[PDB]
Amino acid sequence: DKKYSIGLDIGTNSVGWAVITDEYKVPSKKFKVLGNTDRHSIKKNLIGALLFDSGETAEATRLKRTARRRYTRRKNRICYLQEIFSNEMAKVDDSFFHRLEESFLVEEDKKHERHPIFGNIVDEVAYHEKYPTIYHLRKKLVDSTDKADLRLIYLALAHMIKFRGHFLIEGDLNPDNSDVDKLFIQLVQTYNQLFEENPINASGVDAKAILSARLSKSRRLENLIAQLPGEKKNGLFGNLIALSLGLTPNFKSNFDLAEDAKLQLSKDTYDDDLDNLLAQIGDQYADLFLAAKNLSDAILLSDILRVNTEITKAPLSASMIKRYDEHHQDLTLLKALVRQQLPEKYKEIFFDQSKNGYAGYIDGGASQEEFYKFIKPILEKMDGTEELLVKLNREDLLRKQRTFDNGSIPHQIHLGELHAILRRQEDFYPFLKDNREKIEKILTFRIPYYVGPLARGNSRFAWMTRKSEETITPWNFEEVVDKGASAQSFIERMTNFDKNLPNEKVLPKHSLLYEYFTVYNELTKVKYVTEGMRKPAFLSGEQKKAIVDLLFKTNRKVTVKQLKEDYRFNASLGTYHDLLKIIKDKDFLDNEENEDILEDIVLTLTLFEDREMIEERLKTYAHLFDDKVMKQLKRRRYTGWGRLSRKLINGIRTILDFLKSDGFANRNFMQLIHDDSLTFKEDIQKAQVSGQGDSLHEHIANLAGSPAIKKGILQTVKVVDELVKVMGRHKPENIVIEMARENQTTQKGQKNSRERMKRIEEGIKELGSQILKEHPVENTQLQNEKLYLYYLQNGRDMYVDQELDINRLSDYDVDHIVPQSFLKDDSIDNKVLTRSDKNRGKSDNVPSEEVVKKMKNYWRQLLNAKLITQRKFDNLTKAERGGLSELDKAGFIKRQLVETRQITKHVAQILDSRMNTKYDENDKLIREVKVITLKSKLVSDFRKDFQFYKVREINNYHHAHDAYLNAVVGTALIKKYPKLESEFVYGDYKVYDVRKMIAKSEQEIGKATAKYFFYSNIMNFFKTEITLANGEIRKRPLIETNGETGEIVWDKGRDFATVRKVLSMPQVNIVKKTEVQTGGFSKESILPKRNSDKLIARKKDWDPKKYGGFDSPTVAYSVLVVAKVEKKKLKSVKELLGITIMERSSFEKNPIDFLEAKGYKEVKKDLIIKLPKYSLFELENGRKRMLASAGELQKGNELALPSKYVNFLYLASHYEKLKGSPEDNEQKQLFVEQHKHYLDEIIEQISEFSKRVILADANLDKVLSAYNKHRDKPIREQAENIIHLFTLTNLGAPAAFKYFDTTIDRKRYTSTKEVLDATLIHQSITGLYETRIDLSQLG
RNA sequence: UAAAGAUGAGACGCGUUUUAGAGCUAGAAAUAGCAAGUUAAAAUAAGGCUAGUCCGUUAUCAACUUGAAAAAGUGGCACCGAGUCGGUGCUU
DNA sequence: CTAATCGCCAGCGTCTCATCTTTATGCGC
DNA sequence: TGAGACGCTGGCGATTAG
Repeated sequence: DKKYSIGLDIGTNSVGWAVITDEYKVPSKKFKVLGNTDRHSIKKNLIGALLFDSGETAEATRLKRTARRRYTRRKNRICYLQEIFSNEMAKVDDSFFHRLEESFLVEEDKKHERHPIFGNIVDEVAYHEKYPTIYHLRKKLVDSTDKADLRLIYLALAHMIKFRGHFLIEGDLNPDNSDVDKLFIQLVQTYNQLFEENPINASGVDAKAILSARLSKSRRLENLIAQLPGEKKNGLFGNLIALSLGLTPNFKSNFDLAEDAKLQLSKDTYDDDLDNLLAQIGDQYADLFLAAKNLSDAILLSDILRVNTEITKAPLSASMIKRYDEHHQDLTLLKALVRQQLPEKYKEIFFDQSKNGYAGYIDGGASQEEFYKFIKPILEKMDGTEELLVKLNREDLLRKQRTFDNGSIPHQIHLGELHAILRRQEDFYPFLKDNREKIEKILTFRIPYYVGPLARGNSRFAWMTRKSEETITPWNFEEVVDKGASAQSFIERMTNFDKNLPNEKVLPKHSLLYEYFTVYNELTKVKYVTEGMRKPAFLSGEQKKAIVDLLFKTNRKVTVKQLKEDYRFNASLGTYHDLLKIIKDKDFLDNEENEDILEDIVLTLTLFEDREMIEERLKTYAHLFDDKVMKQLKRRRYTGWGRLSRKLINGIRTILDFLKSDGFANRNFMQLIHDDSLTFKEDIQKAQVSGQGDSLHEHIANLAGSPAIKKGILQTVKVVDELVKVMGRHKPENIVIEMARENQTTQKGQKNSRERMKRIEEGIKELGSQILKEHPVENTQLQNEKLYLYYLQNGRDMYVDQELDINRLSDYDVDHIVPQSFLKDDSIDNKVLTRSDKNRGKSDNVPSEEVVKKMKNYWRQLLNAKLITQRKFDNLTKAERGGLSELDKAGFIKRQLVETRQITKHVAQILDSRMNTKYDENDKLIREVKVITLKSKLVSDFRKDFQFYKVREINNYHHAHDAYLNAVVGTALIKKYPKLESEFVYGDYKVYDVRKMIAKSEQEIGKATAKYFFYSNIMNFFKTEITLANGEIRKRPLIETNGETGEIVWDKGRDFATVRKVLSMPQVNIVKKTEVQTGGFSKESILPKRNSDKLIARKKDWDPKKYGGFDSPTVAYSVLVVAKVEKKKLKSVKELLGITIMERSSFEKNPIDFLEAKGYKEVKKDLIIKLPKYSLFELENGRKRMLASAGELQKGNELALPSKYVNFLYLASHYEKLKGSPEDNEQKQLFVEQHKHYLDEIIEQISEFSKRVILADANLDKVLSAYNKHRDKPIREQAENIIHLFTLTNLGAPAAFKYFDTTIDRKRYTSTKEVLDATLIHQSITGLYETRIDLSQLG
């Protein structure tokens, strides 16, 4: 029947759609309504939008999955410790583990004894008095040699096992080398022995061993090198200090005889690199590295261990005990001093928990920073507190043991303390002597990152492979899991497959077969520039074999370009040459039977990065190489993966045999790929063998983009399917697809807007301009375009020798420099600042030859001073090159038309594949539907030029309006110019020479295909008149027709009125997508105990009345329940009930038992209605409400403000922000000032809409009073506040807003009683099909 | 070459809740005046069967009619108009 | 004696390792 | 070798209103 087109607009939170005919009209249609509402037919229009919530990434779930694994592994460690200790623990105390486990319970629910450790009050308080902290006991067990009971040893060891510090340091640490000055003196003596010169450096010795300053990580290796003049940092000593300071050294160049000695003490490659390093140097430098390692350790552990090293072997214990003692001393001093000086503040400081005193610091939730900030003015006004204020500046004033900065402690200190415990307690306990290695391994064990979860196949994240079927335990880990296979699968399960055969794995990038392919199938026959002969293309089989074997093999370098003359520029062939450099044998690689061996070798070197894994993998390959060869090989690693598989080349027959002029000298790889005789048939069979029945969801999943847009793509597909079903099951003619611009860019640009001031300051400094003192560098002037241009121009005219400065804004012009082809560029790269003088004499270029010749020197100086960008300078100097040529115009056409984003073409391909599914006799695609992609700039310029302004704060109609404008612009563009389909329409089309078939010499005169473009603006045919750079106006015909046909594509008279009638249309289908809420069960905070019934138990038997718990659960969906409830008497009731996320499965198991357990009786099974979030209700007078929760409601109506008021608001708000000709600005200012009375009409409209649907009388009266009291203020700020005023009538959740100074809070609808007697609406994705149910008839 | 984003794995330090760490003196008490604060146990989504040193906050989801599910199917057109859509004519 | 309204509240910091895309863009020339 | 913090919207206790 009729033909139609569909326009779309994909966004993050909205999808707009529209259906237009051939003359840009939106059809209307009568639709059938189901249900029982006695309203059989409704009339709707084919325009609307869909609204939904954004998608979420899996990061927040992953960060909790890792935490759950960490917690259960820690519990397993504690269980292992209990299991080993239980045998000897049974005789000492049979219920000690039970008292430890049940310690959370309250006294009346506990069994055994309340006191966990000893079981009696006097022993418990004696232990607490003897050991205030656990570190007292830990240091006592480290130092004392006396026998102690097993309980204290168990608690100490359990503390070390549960808290063990970080694993960021490889190797072992000796804490006995804590003396920084002794290490520095030892290093100085070592260099005094090693160096030929007697001094260590030019600075001599000054004992400046205080290198523990705050931060200053590489500032030791720089600044102490500045306090050690001499070899500085590039010398041998500077590299050694940087090695001790942790920075990467350069012994290859600074030190002598070292080929490469890049080392790091923390890294596990240390001493493995140093063996090879010291192989090439003498024993003189060997003794220096031990001192360097000692100094590095001394610097490293001095952050934590602030105690003398000659005390004991528990320095962490010593530091914590001295902190505890300092805390006690300063607490006593503070108490005495406060009581002597300020007695009235003692109660507040030491008793009130709600302040930031000591009571709030300990019992309350205050931090040490809050406590310091609160107590600093008191100590400042307080006398005798100089040392206290000094220690406050060093933040060692009442520090606790469990502090946030304890994460810097490595596990070696805890291992040393545990080893001291074991070594001093073996003799008393034989079972403690017998399992020292097991305890140490329990502390030090760690699962490698390439092994993954240790599942048995029921996990969708695991890849670890078992060599045996038994329980994995930390003392038999090395003989159960296959480390090499697991480390291989760790890489392989995340690398992509081959495009040609999507069932085979790709090859390593540095693989020898791949290198042979790159030098064989390419760089041969026609691919070579000269092919080593007079003819650039020849077969030359044996000749090119000899060329590959001699010119490229054993000679591949930069010299291949010169060497190829006698017998490509990108062929490298480097892996084989590195293999020659390592092996120094030329038989394995020359023999072709060993190719699998070399491929396996490069595969292992690419797969594995750990040094231990490579040696274990190559241990089985040790029958043909020696120890030096293995040492050279294990230090070499590659990276990167190719794009082609293995059986693509060797399995398919081979292609490696047939390439390079053996079969054909015509780039045989691509021809053989496209040859369907023997190769492309198998590829087509493999590609068709994919089980892509659900290809929509699979292709969506494999997209490269955010889930927030991957949701919108799927919703767009479903919307198009529903529209095609609606419109008589007829396919559309054209589909226009537009991707909305990002919203995060506005805030990021606002944050980065101050960079213009920094750039202006840097340019003024580079140019040495003294005019910077007359202006400030504040961001206020940066937002002004005229001020920014005056700053960038350094007070001089950009097209004249006169001075402009900041004298007057009216004596300046902002004319662009490239309007000849009308690229429509408004950025500062195309802007320029000059006086009112035009300084031009032609339209083909804004700058003239005389102007260019005059200002070339100043332009060159500004370009050298980084004041003018390269593109701007080239455009300014393009006048001498002969103006805008055909290539420049073609580039302008391409830039205006062709989009570059990669996701738009994927969406277009998805919709094209879903639409066009017909093949011809020659298997050609029948492209009956054209999919068109457009840029946002065209539609935005259309709205700006033809006064179709938008305001996003009024209603949600602008999504549908954007979709409709997309449709009309795309259809008009495809109707007028059918010769440019290859640029902006998806499909297979022959390209055209834009420089020839889309260009004209002058005035676009002549025959067909030359009247396309003389001015490169695309949207020029819409305007009734156009103006050049000068003051000349060229008119246009009223009816725009095709050049090669009589078809009418645009009427200036009638078509604008139709678009205006569409944009003032009141009924637009806005649908909010209902979604069942999922996520967390409740809020994560654990609340203290109380008697309220809103608390949620944290376990099965933990009563919230006695233990606290969570509250605020999240409701998945609500259900309408009609039943009868006892009141001693049964009374019928109809009410809603909120099914939370935690009980959703229990409700769906058996709803009858669920409502019986909740107290409802005699419920009706068939009357249960599932009501998800954002369900819609009708009520009275069109007052719609959206169900936000089981006891909340949301606004659900839309305000249809007229387009005259929308235009007036947009003009009034941008009163000083509009960009255009100064003649046009005065007209708009007069238009705003001539219609001041519209504001009262807008307020009346808001009041009339609010009194019917909103019902917010108090807020409405406050709004009216605030509007009345601010009438004298000017129209600009008044309209800017009236835009804020629309938050009252917006759709969705209520929110607060401001009107000048007064703040209006939110009015919330906290009762769902009124919706029980309304009409529920179930609507489809487009909202065209509805099913209305009258709930008042239920019961 | 750098930056960003999306995935997956292994670890650390805190925090928050109950319990243990005997408070003293004066009254008939209500309450007042003193002393002490630094630590430890357990839990960290309730739980599940496939019983693993696994899994549990991502994606997907109007109504009705079939089907265990996957999945499939269900709604006339034209013309005047417009306050969230109405009216008229033809037809089934 | 129950229902409507006002004010408050929301678990958080760090390190190591691996894979893939996409968008600017520098060096050489 | 670094930007700086809000912002959101439903639940809950305490208070007022009819």
